[PDB]
Amino acid sequence: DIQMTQTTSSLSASLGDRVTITCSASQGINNYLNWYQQKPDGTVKLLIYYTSSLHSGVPSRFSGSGSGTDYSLTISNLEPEDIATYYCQQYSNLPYTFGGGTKLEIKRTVAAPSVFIFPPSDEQLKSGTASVVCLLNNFYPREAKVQWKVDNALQSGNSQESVTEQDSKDSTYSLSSTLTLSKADYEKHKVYACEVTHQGLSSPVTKSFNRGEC
Amino acid sequence: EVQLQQSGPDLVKPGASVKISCKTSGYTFTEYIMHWVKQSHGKSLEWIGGIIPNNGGTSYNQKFKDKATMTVDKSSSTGYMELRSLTSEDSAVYYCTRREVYGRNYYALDYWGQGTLVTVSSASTKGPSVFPLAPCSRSTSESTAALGCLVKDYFPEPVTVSWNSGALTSGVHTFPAVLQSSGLYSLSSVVTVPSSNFGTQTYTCNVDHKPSNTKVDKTVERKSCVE
Repeated sequence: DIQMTQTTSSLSASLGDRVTITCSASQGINNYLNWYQQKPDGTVKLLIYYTSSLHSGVPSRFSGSGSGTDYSLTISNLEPEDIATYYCQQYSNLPYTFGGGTKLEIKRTVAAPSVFIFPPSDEQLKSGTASVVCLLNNFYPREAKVQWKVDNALQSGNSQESVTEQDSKDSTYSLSSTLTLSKADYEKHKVYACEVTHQGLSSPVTKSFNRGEC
Repeated sequence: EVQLQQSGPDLVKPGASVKISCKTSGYTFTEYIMHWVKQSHGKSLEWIGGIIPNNGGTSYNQKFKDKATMTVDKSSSTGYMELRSLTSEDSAVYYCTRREVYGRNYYALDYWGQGTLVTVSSASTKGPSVFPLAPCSRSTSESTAALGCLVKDYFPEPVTVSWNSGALTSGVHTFPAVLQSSGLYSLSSVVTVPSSNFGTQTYTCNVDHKPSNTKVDKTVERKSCVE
């Protein structure tokens, strides 16, 4: 099989920057090289065919070049909607093989998260589990620490988080952290707190509720 | 107006077979070759093979020779792929694609289906429970208000969430699902609004879990305390 490599798996660039994604084949592929764009929702489109030809609807800021083993996809003035994973694909011989993909993020100004805490619903509690959710909304960059404290005691092993893809408009991330406890353990404690550390904040931010006053 | 409309998400057992379909429109089905592509969660694209709809001629990636069978139904403009002897390693998104030809021997996959999520598991379908995410209190000096829906304990992926039947899109974040240790998924969908615009609408999350034929509309009560 021809092995296709995208040496750079992840790329960050400012709006209006010129960005180049690289693709290399394990042998000469004689310009038989296509580029695809996969958006964060999983939708795939053709971008460039036969090294350098634009597909229908592709804006002229996209170009491709190369020869032999090495190819380049260039975006000449990056827009926020170019947030995607870019895959090269060879058809010099069967089977068709794709590179491992290059994810493109927008570098933008540091933005602090808005932090919210959501208590568990009585609707959930009555079936024997409590989910406590901490939202960090619209922040940059992606690195962020969430710590759960219950009556000031640091929790570990009992939370999971997930992060959105970079927003195609404001280039921010959002993150959800869920603390899961038995109803019995939940009802043993008063103060539920998530403490957030991020570069955009002056110091760590704590959002909390007391089960009593909620 | 080239469209490749793939069948919905499928839960199938290990050792079994699954047949996924690709219903084409906006072009002449028998005039274009169709290719299939696998993508495992967080992984790259893999080429499975191609079929000539006019005679049913096939070409396979040898990695899938014992896995995949491509067929067509010319009369419904539909391509099929059947995956046999299923394992957890076959859990993936499968794409059907059209292969365009340019000049003599230039080929590219010019139009892609939306993909079909196949989950290979021995576990049973379970529809989600949907709980409100509503804060105990709002600050006078927080410039956005938040609420959401917790979509808990469903299997398999995926669920879709909309707010106010698609009318509310701005400020919506639907997080990636997390696999809990129970083997069930959970996900949150949240909305934020400028604090001054908060009171102008109600907020209802519309949850769709196709594998269990579950549809839940949950109104999240706006009521909260001042600190």
